Amino acid sequence: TSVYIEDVLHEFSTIPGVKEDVVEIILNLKELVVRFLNPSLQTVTLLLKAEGPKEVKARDFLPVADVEIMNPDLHIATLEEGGRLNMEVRVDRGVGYVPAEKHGIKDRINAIPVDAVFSPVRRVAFQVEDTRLGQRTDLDKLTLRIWTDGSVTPLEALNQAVEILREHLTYFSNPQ
Amino acid sequence: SPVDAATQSLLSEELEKALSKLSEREAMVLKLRKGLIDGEEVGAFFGVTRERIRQIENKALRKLKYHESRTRKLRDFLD
Amino acid sequence: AEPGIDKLFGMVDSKYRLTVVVAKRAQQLLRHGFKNTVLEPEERPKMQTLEGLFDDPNAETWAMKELLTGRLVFGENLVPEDRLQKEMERIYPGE
Amino acid sequence: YYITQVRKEKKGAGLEFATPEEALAAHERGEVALNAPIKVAGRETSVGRLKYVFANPDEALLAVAHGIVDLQDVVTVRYMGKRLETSPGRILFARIVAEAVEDEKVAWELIQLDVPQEKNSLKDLVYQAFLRLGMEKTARLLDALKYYGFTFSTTSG
Amino acid sequence: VVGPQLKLHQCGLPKRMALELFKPFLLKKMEEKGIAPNVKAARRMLERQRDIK
Amino acid sequence: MEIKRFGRIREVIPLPPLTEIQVESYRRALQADVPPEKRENVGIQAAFRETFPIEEEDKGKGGLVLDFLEYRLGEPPFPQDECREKDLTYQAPLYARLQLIHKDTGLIKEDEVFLGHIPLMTEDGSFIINGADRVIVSQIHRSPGVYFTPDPARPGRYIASIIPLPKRGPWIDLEVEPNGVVSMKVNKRKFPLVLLLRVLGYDQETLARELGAYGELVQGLMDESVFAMRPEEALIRLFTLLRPGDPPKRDKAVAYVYGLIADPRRYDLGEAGRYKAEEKLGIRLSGRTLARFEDGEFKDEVFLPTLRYLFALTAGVPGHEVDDIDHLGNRRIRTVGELMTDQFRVGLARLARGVRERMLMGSEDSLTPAKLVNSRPLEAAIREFFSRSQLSQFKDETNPLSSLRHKRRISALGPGGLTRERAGFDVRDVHRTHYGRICPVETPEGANIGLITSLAAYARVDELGFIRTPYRRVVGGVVTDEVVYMTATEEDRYTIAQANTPLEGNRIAAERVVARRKGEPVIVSPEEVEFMDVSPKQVFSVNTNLIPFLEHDDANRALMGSNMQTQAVPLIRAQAPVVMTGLEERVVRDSLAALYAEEDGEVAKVDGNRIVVRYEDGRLVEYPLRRFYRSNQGTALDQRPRVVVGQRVRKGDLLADGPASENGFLALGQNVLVAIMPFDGYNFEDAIVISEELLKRDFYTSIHIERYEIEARDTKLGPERITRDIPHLSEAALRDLDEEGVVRIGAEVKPGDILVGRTSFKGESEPTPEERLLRSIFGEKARDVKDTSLRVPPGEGGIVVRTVRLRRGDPGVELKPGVREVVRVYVAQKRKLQVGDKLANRHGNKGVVAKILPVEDMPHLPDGTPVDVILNPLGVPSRMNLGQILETHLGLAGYFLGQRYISPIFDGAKEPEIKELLAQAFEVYFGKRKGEGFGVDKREVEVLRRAEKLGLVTPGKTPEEQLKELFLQGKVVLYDGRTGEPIEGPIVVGQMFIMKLYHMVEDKMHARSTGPYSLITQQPLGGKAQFGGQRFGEMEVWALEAYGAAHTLQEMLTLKSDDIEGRNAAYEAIIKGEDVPEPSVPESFRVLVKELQALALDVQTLDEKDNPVDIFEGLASKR
Repeated sequence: TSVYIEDVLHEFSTIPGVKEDVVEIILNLKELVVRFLNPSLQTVTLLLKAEGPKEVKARDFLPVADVEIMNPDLHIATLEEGGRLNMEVRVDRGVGYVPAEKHGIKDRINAIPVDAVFSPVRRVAFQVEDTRLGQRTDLDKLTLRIWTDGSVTPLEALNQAVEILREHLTYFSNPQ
Repeated sequence: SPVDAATQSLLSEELEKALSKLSEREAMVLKLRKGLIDGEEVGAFFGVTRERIRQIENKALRKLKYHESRTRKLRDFLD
Repeated sequence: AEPGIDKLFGMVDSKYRLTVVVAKRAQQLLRHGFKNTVLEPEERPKMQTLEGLFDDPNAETWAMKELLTGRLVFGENLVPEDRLQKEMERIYPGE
Repeated sequence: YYITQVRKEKKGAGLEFATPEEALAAHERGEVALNAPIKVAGRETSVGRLKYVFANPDEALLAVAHGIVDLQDVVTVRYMGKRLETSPGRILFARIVAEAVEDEKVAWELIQLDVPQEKNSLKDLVYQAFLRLGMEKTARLLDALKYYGFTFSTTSG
Repeated sequence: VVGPQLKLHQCGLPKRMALELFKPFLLKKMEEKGIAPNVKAARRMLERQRDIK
Repeated sequence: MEIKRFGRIREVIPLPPLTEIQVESYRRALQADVPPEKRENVGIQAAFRETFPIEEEDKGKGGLVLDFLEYRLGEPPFPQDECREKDLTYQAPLYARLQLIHKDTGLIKEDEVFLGHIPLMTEDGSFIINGADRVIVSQIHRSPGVYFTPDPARPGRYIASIIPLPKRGPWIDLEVEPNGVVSMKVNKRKFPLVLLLRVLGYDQETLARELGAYGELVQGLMDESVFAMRPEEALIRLFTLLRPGDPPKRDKAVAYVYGLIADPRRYDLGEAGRYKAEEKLGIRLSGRTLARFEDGEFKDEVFLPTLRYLFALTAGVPGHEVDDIDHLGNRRIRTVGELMTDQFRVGLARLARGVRERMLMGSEDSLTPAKLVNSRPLEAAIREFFSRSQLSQFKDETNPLSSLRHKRRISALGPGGLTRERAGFDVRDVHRTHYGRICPVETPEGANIGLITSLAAYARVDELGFIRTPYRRVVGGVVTDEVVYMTATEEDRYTIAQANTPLEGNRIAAERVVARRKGEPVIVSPEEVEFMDVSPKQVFSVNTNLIPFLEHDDANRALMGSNMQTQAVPLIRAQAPVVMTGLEERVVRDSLAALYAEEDGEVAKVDGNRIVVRYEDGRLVEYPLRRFYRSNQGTALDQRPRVVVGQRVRKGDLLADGPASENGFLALGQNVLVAIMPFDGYNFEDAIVISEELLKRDFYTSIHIERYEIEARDTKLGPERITRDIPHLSEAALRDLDEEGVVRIGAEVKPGDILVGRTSFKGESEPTPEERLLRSIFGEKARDVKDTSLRVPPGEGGIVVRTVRLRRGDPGVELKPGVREVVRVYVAQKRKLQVGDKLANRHGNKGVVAKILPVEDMPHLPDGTPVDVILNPLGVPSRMNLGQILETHLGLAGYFLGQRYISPIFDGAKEPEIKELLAQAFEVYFGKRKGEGFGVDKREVEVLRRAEKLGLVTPGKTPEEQLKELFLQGKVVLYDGRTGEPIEGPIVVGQMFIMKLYHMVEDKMHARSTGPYSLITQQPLGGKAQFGGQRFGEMEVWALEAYGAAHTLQEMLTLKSDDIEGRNAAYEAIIKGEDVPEPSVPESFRVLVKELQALALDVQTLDEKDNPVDIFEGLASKR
């Protein structure tokens, strides 16, 4: 949701000792998949701090209780000798797509909010192909497939969905 | 420009409504003073001496200041 | 578009008249508060954040919802120009 | 235009059926064969016009619904006192307007449910409802056409 | 920009625009609702985008 | 990925340094890097030499010789980067060692004298004038020489014309009229051709038989036999047929002027003018024009050939002498140099004039230095030529491509001594010559057609501005690899063959072959072929040669497509096209967006800010990377570094990319999945619908910077301060105004906010009574100052990214008179892609975003993958640019196959090859399914029912198969993600490169309700905050007039503009709640009465009876 770098004031600066642009970095966190473990974490914050010859990666995020980083190896930034990089990355639990121009969060005044998507679902596809079974042969064979960052489960999802719908048919109740 | 021509409108009438809730014996002297001609406390009032100028002045002005605090008309400076 | 613009366009001798007439009546429908209206009781003007068009929304939409129903009257020279505003300011409360 | 139109396909064996009887049964099976389509050159009638015949306007549509006949297929339906030979789409259009404007008969006294709808075809229809009916009722007639037009189109493939 | 499901009768302009347009017609309504006591005041309300309730 | 190119016509030789037209010239122009010892005296060295030896002999006393020694430049006042931070030109030091002679004792030699400063050209090509990159636009004109044009009104015979440059070089014409009079208008009025032909010994006996005995026109020459009997008399006789008052005995008087020095002369001996003079006619001409003075006796190797050719023209057949005034062998282009050098000699004139007076002011020997020459002249003109010169404007640098096409643009409009703005029609047409010299498409649209043009890719100005083009030789069957860039004129001379002519190595391969004989498309024979075309690339300009299937796009659209590109705003998520013409790298490499490496080496430290190369020569260099810099247009420029750490680099290979540079190629847009079909009228006429998925993944987003400014004016009412004081309402408004005065970095600055605070003094010369009593009641000690603070203009503003102050103790700035200090608050915004925006492909499908749709319901392939944009088809039938439809087909195969393509202009890919890739694609697309364990939707089978009646598939074949045929056409079976139901009919999809367009300032949705007004006229005006009003055009007047919209029209003529009493009454009327006040009168009228009244004409209005009526309401009733 929002980042806060060490000595960076605004999103349009450049970190000495980091090839990356401060806008290429927050663009790199937008590819970070966290898996909260329980409801009591509508939000968590992850820290880091690296120096000298090192390629900051996910693993480098100092661990937290209910949080698992499925993305341990995705790049974050490239650091040379005498390069400092100590940041703060606020993660969140949400739904849909929300422009950073929409949430604009206020941790430390020098922070910069990141646009953020939430769907753990990367793409849904389904293939309804006939299926022969004795009697007749105009038999439908629905078989939806789901891919996912790992934040959640292809299966877990499929369930919440069918529920959300079941819960929705529910409004077809009281006439007027 | 229109927004100002409208302010003299509100200012006029509202100060003029808050002009009546006063003892004209001194109000109408400072009123027209800054108001009518030009703003000199000495040769200010017709007959009565100075100490009765400031008297009703500083008092009327203030009473005039708090009867408006209630009915907030000028507060949001028309200027 | 607008409810019975034809019927309205047909109760006059010129397109450009209906306009004036609805215009003039609308002005007076304001000039004199909003009670000089020729109808009100049941189903008449209405808005929706709450049913409030009943009091002061569109000036002219009214002029057209009245002049359409055969209640109002108008002519080239029907009633003496000055004593008009007189009685009108005399029978309708609002200011 | 896509919705109100017809098709025409491959002409193998000579089919001038209007006359014979055995030129129905034999050609109905051959249709179920690989020679006589449904949009076949049948002057007085193409096998399509025989197989499917419907009683109610609706009837036609459900069929289309069920992948039976497409909107651009030669079918036979029963409209007011007449066995009209047309396509589902053509009958649909009639509705589209008949609906836009509830005077279902009038709607008939102006629409050419025989040719595809083009630019002039419509133009005529617009200038028609204008004169004939009201004006505002004609405002909605356009919007209607706007809708059914922006929709069929996208699926027209 | 095209307004597909729009209706002849209407048209669609951005609020941000409308706001300036009938500005004064708004000021007055502003004073009618409790979102502002008086004009000049209301004027201020509508001077910065961030202060527009 | 993989890159596979197409077709092959062995491109023989690379493109020229795309900026040579600019750099290279300015070079030869001012040779500062080569000692006066070097042998080159053109432009600068020429102008100088030409304007120095000032031999003012006798007019009293003097006879002072002032020569030139060594010109030189050395060290500019400030560096570039600094010349944009502050506001100064990027000049250089320019002096030369001068010495004067005394017809007595002494030849003082006072060297260095910097008489001003001359601007310099960046390594890229542009200049820097006041902080803004400027570029000089190339220009064309009438090549000096002689031409014979069909006589204007007399369909009889034709006239002649002598054309010199400078303009001081007499523009002469010739013409005959048999019954007693012949003509020649040098300055003006006519006179005997022989009248002046005798001024050079040329007698009527040698002239009548040794010039035109083959011409019956010689009888029009012998005519006046009287003057034809006195040598040096016709030198005074004709001298008399002029008109001032002058002495008839001024020996070598004005005949000198038509000799050598300044007037008739062309730049340099050899080709500045003899090429035309000779090639075309005659044989020789020593010195420049008719030049000589060593004997007193004149020689005119000018006037004899002209007649010897006119009489040679108006008769027989020397050849076909008529001259096409628009042939590029007759029209010349003047690079930046000539344009500067010439405006550089106007300066040496104003100087040579101010100096001549000083040769008559000085006492005696203290004169060489400053007592004889001042910089005020040269320094005001040159400056004038860079600051105001019509032929010089802003550096269109929305993107690299742009700043390149500009640099190499050509405009007719210029000096005025060269093509103005009345004419055009025939001069606008594309000529039989522009082939391979100028694009036949690039030119603008509108009132400015053909006048402004851009040249071809291979073209280049040889020696004297006669745009040539790479042409290679062919001996009989044999086809050279050697190239001879040929001029227009010396081109027509041969039988050139086209580039796409079947080859067998070096042998044409067909009895018949298309060649072009002077703009004449002909099918010829091999043995005839003398020259061939290097490649298609040469026919067209640059921008154009960046389009995919050009060959399939109606040239009419090629233009849009070619200019669109220019409007290509540098996306943060830059990306090269799935299909490239070829010039991808060339553009970037040759413009200067990316940072390449000199020679081999490694990598020291790659900092988002700096790159230090590890050359294998022991040394190491840092390379600064302009981070987030502001461009004239506003499109940011940030060189992101690509090379990692301690990487063994390869010479010339890029280190970091530029704005539009992706991997090193030109990225102006974003390859994106398109599915060309109609939608619910969302893409109605030219609209576009989008896949919000494009937003989620910061795709069409761009970084734009704005620069707001303000000054502390030094009024006479009290200095203006820039304090943190907002005298009236809140601190909530001061917040971000952290710093005292200026704003804090990185603070969201929504509109209406305080970017900077300031304070001037309220009333003109007095406070206010009404306001007096009001301020006292709540605290009379109310700071009686005004809040004239600079605020964020309505519309938008991002977040502060850098500020610049300039208080007292000014470093080297140049605060203007009254300017106490200027402040700058640069702001930046991450403009995301939103409705109302415009996109387009290189073919011309220019369209505006009209609907952002949720992934969940827009067109999806069979396997979950949902398209990005939905283009309407109806946009392609008419605009005959099917080209774009090939780009998508080839494009699809580029997707599923995971690879790129290059499709050269004319020799590119063909339907078949593409039809093949599509098949090899159909596998990755369908093969999977067969293996992932799935068959075919109960829908696909349904679409296949329709897909045959349509006739896109062979009846009977297997469903599996049927899809291959279909897919291969470019079509697939898309599902309406809003229903699950299939778009009944196959639809084409695939990858299409689409660029975003730069928003003009007109885009800023404006809006006014009440604003300032001119002092004079009283009609509305905008400024810093309030929007300016709209101009109610006459046509707009008629429309309303036409309508019964009676009042509505008077509204516009008074209230909304011209009624002071009105709007005023009007505004308030509303607020309270009443029908507006019937319109007073317009000032426009009131101004007419008084305006008209200024003229003894009385305009008084009237009534029913002819009785007065007072417009200016009583204010005109005296006292």
